[PDB]
Amino acid sequence: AAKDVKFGNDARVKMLRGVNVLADAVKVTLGPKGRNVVLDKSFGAPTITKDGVSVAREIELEDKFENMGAQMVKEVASKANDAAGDGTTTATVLAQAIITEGLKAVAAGMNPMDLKRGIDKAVTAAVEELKALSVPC
Amino acid sequence: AAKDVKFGNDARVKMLRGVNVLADAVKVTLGPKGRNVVLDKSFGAPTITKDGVSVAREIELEDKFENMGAQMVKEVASKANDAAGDGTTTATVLAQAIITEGLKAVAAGMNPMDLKRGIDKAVTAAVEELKALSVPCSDSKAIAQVGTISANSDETVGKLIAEAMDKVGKEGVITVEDGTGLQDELDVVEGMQFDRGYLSPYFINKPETGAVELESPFILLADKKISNIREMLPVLEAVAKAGKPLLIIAEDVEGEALATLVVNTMRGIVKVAAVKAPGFGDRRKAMLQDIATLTGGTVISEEIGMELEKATLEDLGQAKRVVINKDTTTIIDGVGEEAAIQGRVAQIRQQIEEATSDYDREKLQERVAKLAGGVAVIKVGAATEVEMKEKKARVEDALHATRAAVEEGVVAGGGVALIRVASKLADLRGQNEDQNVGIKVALRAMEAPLRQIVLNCGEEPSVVANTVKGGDGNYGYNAATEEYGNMIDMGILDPTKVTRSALQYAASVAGLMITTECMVTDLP
Amino acid sequence: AAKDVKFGNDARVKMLRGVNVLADAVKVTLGPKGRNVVLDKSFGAPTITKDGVSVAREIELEDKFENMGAQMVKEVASKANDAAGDGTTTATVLAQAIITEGLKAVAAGMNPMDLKRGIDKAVTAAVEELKALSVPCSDSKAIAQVGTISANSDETVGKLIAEAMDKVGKEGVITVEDGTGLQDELDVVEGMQFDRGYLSPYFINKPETGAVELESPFILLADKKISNIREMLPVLEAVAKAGKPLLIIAEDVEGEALATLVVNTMRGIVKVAAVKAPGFGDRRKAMLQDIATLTGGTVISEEIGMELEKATLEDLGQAKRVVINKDTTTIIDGVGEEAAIQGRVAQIRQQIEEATSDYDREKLQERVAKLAGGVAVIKVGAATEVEMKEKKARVEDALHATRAAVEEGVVAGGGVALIRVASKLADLRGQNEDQNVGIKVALRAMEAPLRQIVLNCGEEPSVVANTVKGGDGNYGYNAATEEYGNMIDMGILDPTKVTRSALQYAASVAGLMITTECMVTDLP
Amino acid sequence: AGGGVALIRVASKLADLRGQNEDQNVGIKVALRAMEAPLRQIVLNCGEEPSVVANTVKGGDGNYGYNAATEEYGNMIDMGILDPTKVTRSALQYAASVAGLMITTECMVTDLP
Ligand SMILES: Nc1ncnc2c1ncn2[C@@H]1O[C@H](COP(=O)(O)OP(=O)(O)O)[C@@H](O)[C@H]1O
Ligand SMILES: [Mg+2]
Repeated sequence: AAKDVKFGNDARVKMLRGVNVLADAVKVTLGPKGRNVVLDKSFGAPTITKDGVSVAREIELEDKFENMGAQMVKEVASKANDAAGDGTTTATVLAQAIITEGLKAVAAGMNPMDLKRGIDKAVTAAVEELKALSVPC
Repeated sequence: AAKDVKFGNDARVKMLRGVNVLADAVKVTLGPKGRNVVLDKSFGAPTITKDGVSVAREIELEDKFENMGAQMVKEVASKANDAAGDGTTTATVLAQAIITEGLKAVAAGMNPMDLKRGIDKAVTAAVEELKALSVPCSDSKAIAQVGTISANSDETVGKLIAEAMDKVGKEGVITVEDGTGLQDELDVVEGMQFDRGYLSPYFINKPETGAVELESPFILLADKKISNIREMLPVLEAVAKAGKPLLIIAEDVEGEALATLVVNTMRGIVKVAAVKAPGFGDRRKAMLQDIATLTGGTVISEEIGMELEKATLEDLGQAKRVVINKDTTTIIDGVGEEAAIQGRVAQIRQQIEEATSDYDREKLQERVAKLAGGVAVIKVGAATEVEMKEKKARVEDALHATRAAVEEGVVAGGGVALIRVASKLADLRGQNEDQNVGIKVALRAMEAPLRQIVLNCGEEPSVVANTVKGGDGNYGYNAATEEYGNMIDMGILDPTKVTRSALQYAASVAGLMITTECMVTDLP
Repeated sequence: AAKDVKFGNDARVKMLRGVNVLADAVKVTLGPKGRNVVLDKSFGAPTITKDGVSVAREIELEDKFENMGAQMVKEVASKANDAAGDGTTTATVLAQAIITEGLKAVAAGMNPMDLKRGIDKAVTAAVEELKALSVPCSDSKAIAQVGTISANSDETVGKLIAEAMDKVGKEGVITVEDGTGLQDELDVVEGMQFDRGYLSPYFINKPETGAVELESPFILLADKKISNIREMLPVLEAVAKAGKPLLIIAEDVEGEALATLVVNTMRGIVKVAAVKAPGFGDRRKAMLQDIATLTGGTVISEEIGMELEKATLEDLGQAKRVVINKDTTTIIDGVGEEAAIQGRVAQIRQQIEEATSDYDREKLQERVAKLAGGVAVIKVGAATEVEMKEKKARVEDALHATRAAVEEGVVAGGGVALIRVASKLADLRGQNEDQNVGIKVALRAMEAPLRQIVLNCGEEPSVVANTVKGGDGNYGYNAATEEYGNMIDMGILDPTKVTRSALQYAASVAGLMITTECMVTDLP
Repeated sequence: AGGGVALIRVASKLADLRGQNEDQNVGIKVALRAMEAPLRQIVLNCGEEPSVVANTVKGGDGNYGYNAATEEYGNMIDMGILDPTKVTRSALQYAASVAGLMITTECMVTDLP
């Protein structure tokens, strides 16, 4: 089908709104003072959960682009679940977080690709860090 | 009046589009090889021109808000020229430059307060650099130099200019009048000038100048605020049958008497105009008197029981000419007896004896200056009445630049000076990263003028720009000839003053917007 | 007034449609076999005509912008005729020609700055070529020659014209007046002329001429700027009961007194008109005097105290006729005593003794001329008043061309001259390829006129053009007879001057647009 | 040599190539001109003057080339910035093969909206 291409800032923005929607919808359920969300269902009665990934999956946006961004972040929340079935909400938060800042810096005029690397490394670093702190349960 | 109110972006975005139009419309006329714009005239054939000032003048958008954004720029860009004699355009160009980027930033998520800060610094810094790059202009050489150049090669021009200042001084008051014959004429005559603008634009008789030229009119020297028109009737009619214009000077003029004259003039019988008096309080006292002295006019002090209805021409002063602009009045050749004039001087001079203060001595001093200092005049000689008034124009131009040139020296004028200073402080950093960006924007914005010219000349901006960064000093590119070199030597420069002015003003407004969070206006 | 603003193409495109209309509408009437247009009249029957000038006149589009494009051309195409006596249409025709292609180019991606350049070159060059091809016109032979032709075969016409210049000279001042009887009449009478147009179109009383013919009115010779009406009252009333018209001459006239007379005449009691005085400053002094002398009028110098109110008919000058146009005043038969007149001459003559300057000697000389020279007049004789005034028309026409023919000679007039010159410099190249194209457009655009004529005649453009290229010199195709040959020998030519004018003017405006990047106007 | 230097390089080499008629010479010039595309798109993807670099790069010889990653010129090969000859060649051919035709369109047919 005929497409609709978007470049730079416009694209990004849309993409971000998309992320935010999803994100914001999964944040609410973080922590002991976390709240619930209701997923409608034509099936039977609506569902009430505090499971981040359960939520993510239900999110789909009308705006093709806002939707795309949502459909992407959605996967971290996802993979995180396949990995260890928990931390989902949490994971999401970080992305939302990372991306927000990231874009702002691209908007700042930085080469995104290095931004990527800076982050990647910063992470590889963070990991050992944890493995350090990890203490036997 | 119910208002329409916008915030944050909603607000800023409008302001941006608004500004852009103005700049996109006025910038295309920058270089010596600028393109032209067509300004539709209501009656008759449209107008083609490459004069940004004119273009700008006409710009007014339908979308209020967007229209504000524009007017905001126009205002300060005008102020620039107001206090430098040019740049009007340039300032605008830069204005955009900054605003564009910085405004993306804010909207990008960065902090506005810093962005502004980061810029101001960049400006602040660059301003200095300019001081450095600036090349003095003092000796009569440098004077006729710049003049003749700004006069467009014409040496005879830069000539008289240097001669002139060489008479009443650099701070001397010089004027211009059409030549009677083919020969130029420089003459010094009893006269004076001061900072006090007309009380109504509806007084301007010289539209393209926004000034008021009056032929040897009579001169009034009141002492009170003129609200009512009555008092005038006697004299107003005396000068009415006197078939001559008339100027006024007093505390002020309330519409009652004010508004009337404005109309009385704009398509009216006796056509005249007035302006507030110099000095305030005790100062104005003598201040006006001096004027009486010079014009040989009588001073109507209510502190004397003397009124206006009680006054005849015998009480009015006189001068062969006088012109007022937005905010400056200046007379030419007062009929007061040298005896008197020179005498008055003796009085004051003595008075300085007290010298009981460096302000009071300085003050009495200043007065002396005006009065005895005199006003130098010029008569642009020419074959044809066309070339005549035309040449007359180029003269007043140059004069400007020169005054400025003097004041702060001069620098590379192809937008060069800026490129330079920018490449200079290219490391300059700020605390908040939001300030660094602030600074970049600022700097990268100074490349705007040059880039634009190159562009207007159909040349490669990025390329020329680059190579100019390469060299140093006043080494630049002459768009007019497409040859690089010493812009100054090549006769391409800008009075240090203006370049700064322009840049500062643009900076001013830019942050001003970048810090604006609300906008109010009427409803469509 | 909030404006509407367009840029680049948006802008240019509008301008283009705008112009096309104008051109597509006026062009169809070019050839001797042109088609006709219908100009709807508000009251009554529409008007059919083949006169481009009239057509053009009526053109005004709704779409502002588009309309500008149109008015922009009309303006300069008019100026063309203004300074040549014809071409008005042709210019327009070329105008389009260029604008069309070059505008595609710019829009095609090519550089505008160059395109213009390339063109200007082409023009510049062709203009010379024209000088070459031009056939002198000097002896009274050539003179009557061209005259009788431009008078449409009528030899009698070309005759007088030669006679005329043969009297007061080529630069002599010649005028026309309806004949009193059946015979033509050429007479020389004390008279004068000078470049100075009326200060209000609302003075014209000869619409079809845009001129103002006055019958033996009185003449005012002031020396100041008349702003207030007052001063006139005395004299203005004298002439009111004097039952005669009145002309004015002085510095200028401000609406106060001006705007008043304009209405005072356009459907008003005393019907008169005025024009500034020749020369500026010192010059005007004697200048006006010379006139006074010739009209037996009194000069009112405020530098003498004498005011206007302080003046009677005894102070007015007089002449049997006098006509003014957009920018020129010319009097006929002034009542000044020969003794007086001739004497004044003596004065001037002597004065030329100083010979202290070739400009001052040249100057004095010029006055001598005006004054002692005289003004030749003609009276178109005729049987019917129709033929009468008709012939008269044809006469004034011829005279134009003739003056022009004299000044710059003449050339092939079927659009021929252009075809020629174009085929000539057919290699002519430019630096940027964008300049070559620039040049092509230019050249190919010169084929316009011819092709259009043929077209209008219902003939094959491409074909005729081709075969015209083949030949050389003034060899062309007579659309009117469909026979090729020596356009000049065939009595088909154009005063070298006009052809150039047309072509330059069209070029002018074309590039002007090709370099336009913005357009401003009011909102619908 | 990568960075689209190779092409820009061979372009200078055909600075004197001509054809049967003028149009054709333009045709040629057109193509050489286009061979600076790769290079300056790369540059432009670095927020830098495509035209400025290109120049400096054209001023050089052999494998003198701008290094976008390092933002400094030098020998593209010694820097290990290599383009398999074959691709570079296919890219140019396939590109031209269609481009060529495309610019000879005078009419186009398709269905209605
Ligand atoms: N009582 C508590 N006080 C503070 N933080 C807590 C407490 N209990 C749990 N947490 C933290 O909150 C996190 C988020 O829990 P949750 O909302 O289930 O998100 P996720 O689905 O990502 O685990 C836990 O991993 C832990 O770090
Ligand atoms: Mg959990």
